Amino acid sequence: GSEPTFVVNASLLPSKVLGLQVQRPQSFNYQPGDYLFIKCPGISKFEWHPFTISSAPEMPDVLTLHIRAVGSWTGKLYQLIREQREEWIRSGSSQSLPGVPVYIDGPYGTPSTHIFESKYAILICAGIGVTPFASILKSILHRNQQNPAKMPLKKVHFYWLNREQKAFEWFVELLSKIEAEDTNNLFDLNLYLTLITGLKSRTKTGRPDWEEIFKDVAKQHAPDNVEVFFCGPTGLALQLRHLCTKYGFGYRKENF
Ligand SMILES: Cc1cc2nc3c(=O)[nH]c(=O)nc-3n(C[C@H](O)[C@H](O)[C@H](O)COP(=O)(O)OP(=O)(O)OC[C@H]3O[C@@H](n4cnc5c(N)ncnc54)[C@H](O)[C@@H]3O)c2cc1C
Ligand SMILES: NC(=O)c1ccc[n+]([C@@H]2O[C@H](COP(=O)([O-])OP(=O)(O)OC[C@H]3O[C@@H](n4cnc5c(N)ncnc54)[C@H](OP(=O)(O)O)[C@@H]3O)[C@@H](O)[C@H]2O)c1
Ligand SMILES: O=C1c2ccccc2-c2cc(N3CCC4(CC3)OCCO4)nc3cccc1c23
Repeated sequence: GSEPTFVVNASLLPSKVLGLQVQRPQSFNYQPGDYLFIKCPGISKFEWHPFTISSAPEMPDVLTLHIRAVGSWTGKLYQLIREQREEWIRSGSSQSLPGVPVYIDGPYGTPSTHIFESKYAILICAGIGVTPFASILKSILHRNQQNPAKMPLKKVHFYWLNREQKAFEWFVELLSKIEAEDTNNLFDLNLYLTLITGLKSRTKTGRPDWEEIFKDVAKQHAPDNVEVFFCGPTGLALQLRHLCTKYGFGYRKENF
C-alpha cells in the first residue's frame, strides 16, 4: 500500500549514511527483514528506490531506514537532509523541525525472515548489507524478553565485514545491547575490518577464512542443518554458495 508520510527525524552517521526515521502509518505491519520502496518528491517526483526497514516492527510509531549515499538519488537525499538540518539549527526554532514528505510502498518480503523458524543460522553481511540483520537481531531480542523458549532458533552466528572502522558505529549500540542481554549465548558476533568497537568481541582483520568458519559451524551443529543468510557483494555470494554445497547448509540464490 502507497501512503503519504514524513521523515520526522534523521541522523548523519559515518560513510555518508542517513539514519531516517519515518512516521509509520496505522495500516503498516511488517516483519523483520522486510523492505519498502520510497519516493521523495523533493528529489524526484517519479523515482522509487528500495530500502530495508532497519527497525523491528515491535518499535511502535516510526520505521527506520539506513540509506548510504552511493549515487544520484541517495546523494541528493543526503544533501537535502544535511542542508535542511544545517539551516533550521543556524535559525533556532519557533516551530518543531518540518517533515520531508515521502511516499512508501510495502512492505516486501525476503526469505531472511525464515531465521525465526531455523534451528541454527549464519548471518553474513558486508557494509550497509547489515540493515535487514539489524531488524532481525532486534526482533530476536524483543521475542526472548517476551516468550523465552517459544522460538526454535538455538544459535545465531553473525559475521559483519567493513572496509572502514567507522561504519561499525551504525549499529555498535545494538551489538553492545546484544553482548549485555545474551547471558544464554544465543549469539556469536564477529566483526571483520578488511576492540576500537568497544565490545567484548575483538574486531578481526582481513577477509574471513570462510572454509575454516564453515568447517567449525558444521562440526558444532552436526548432524543438524544450518541455514546461511547473506546480504552483500556477489563475489562473496559465489564463494558462500560453493561452501554451502560442500557442508550441506541452506542457501537462497539472492545474488545475480
Ligand atoms: C531489497 C533491497 C534493499 C536495499 N536496502 C538498502 C539499505 O537498507 N540501505 C541502502 O543504503 N541501500 C539499500 N539498497 C540499495 C538502494 O536501493 C539504492 O537505489 C542504491 O543503493 C541507490 O541508488 P542511487 O540513485 O542513489 O545510485 P545510482 O546513481 O544508481 O548508483 C548506484 C551504483 O551504481 C553505479 N553506477 C551508476 N551508473 C553507472 C553506470 N552507468 N555504469 C557503471 N556503474 C554505474 C554507481 O557508481 C554506484 O556504485 C537496497 C536495495 C534492495 C534491492
Ligand atoms: N545481497 C544482495 O542482494 C546484494 C546484491 C548485490 C550487492 N549488494 C550490496 O553490496 C554491498 C557491498 O558490495 P559493494 O559493491 O559495495 O562492494 P565492496 O565495497 O567491495 O564490499 C564491501 C565489503 O565487502 C567485502 N568484500 C567484497 N568482496 C568480497 C569477497 N569476494 N570476499 C570477501 N569479502 C568481500 C570488502 O572487503 P574488501 O575491503 O577486501 O573488498 C568490504 O569489507 C552490500 O552493502 C550489499 O547490500 C547486495
Ligand atoms: O545495498 C544493497 C544493494 C545494493 C545493490 C544491489 C542490491 C542490494 C541489495 C539487494 C537486496 N536483495 C536483492 C535480491 C532480492 C531481495 C534482496 O530480490 C530477489 C532475490 O532477493 N537486499 C539488500 C539489503 C541491504 C542493502 C542492499 C541490498
